[PDB]
This record gives sequence, structure tokens and C-alpha cells, in this order.
Amino acid sequence: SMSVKKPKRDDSKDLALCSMILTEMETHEDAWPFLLPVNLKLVPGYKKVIKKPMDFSTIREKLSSGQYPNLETFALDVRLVFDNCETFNEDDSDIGRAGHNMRKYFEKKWTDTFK
Ligand SMILES: CC(=O)Nc1ccc(C(=O)O)cc1
Repeated sequence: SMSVKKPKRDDSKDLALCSMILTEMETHEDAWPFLLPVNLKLVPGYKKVIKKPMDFSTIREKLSSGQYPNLETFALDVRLVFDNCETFNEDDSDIGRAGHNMRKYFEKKWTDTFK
């Protein structure tokens, strides 16, 4: 409260660390469904069903241009990618499997880097 501060995280390295994590996701061999935005013109149903599309290149642009206020808003966008993937794809599809794999991969990096 007013004039009563908790000790808080050293967050000075967060930008560099999120960038490193994003690089590792960009270079994962199962990253191919998530590298670019889904083509809303050519993929039936996607525009109407998926209210907030998100992909790695869009996250990269936002990270490079100061559009994440903190590391949690960054993690929300990464999770959005995989949440969207689960909404639109069968768990047994290649893309569905890719999504589950990448989520697991991300969350371990996240825990190991910040928790
Ligand atoms: C990220 C993502 O789900 N993208 C896509 C793209 C295209 C298809 C399809 O054509 O079936 C399915 C899923």
C-alpha cells in the first residue's frame, strides 16, 4: 500500500531472457505451424472461430518494439498460440500434436528461466 513496498523481482534481464526463449521456440522443428499468422483468407472457419490469432512472428515483432509491458504479458501471448491451436485442431493431427509438444517445451523453459 501507500509508502509500503514489497521487495520485487530483478526484472532487468527479462527482455533478453524472453527473447532467448522465443528464439528456442522459433528453431524447434515442430514450430512450423506457428511461425507465421494463419492465412485468414485461405483457411476456412479460422477468422470466425479464433477471436485472437497469435503466432511466433507477431510475438517477435511485439517483443522487438516494446509492446510487452512485462514478462507475464509475453507468456500470455505464447500460451494464446497453443490455446488457439487446441481450439481449432484435433489432438491427433500433426498440428495438434505439434501444439501440445511446443506448449510442454515452452512451459519448461519458462519454469527453468524464471521460477
Ligand atoms: C496454427 C494452425 O492451426 N494452422 C492451421 C493451418 C491450416 C490448417 C488446415 O489447412 O487444415 C490447419 C491449421
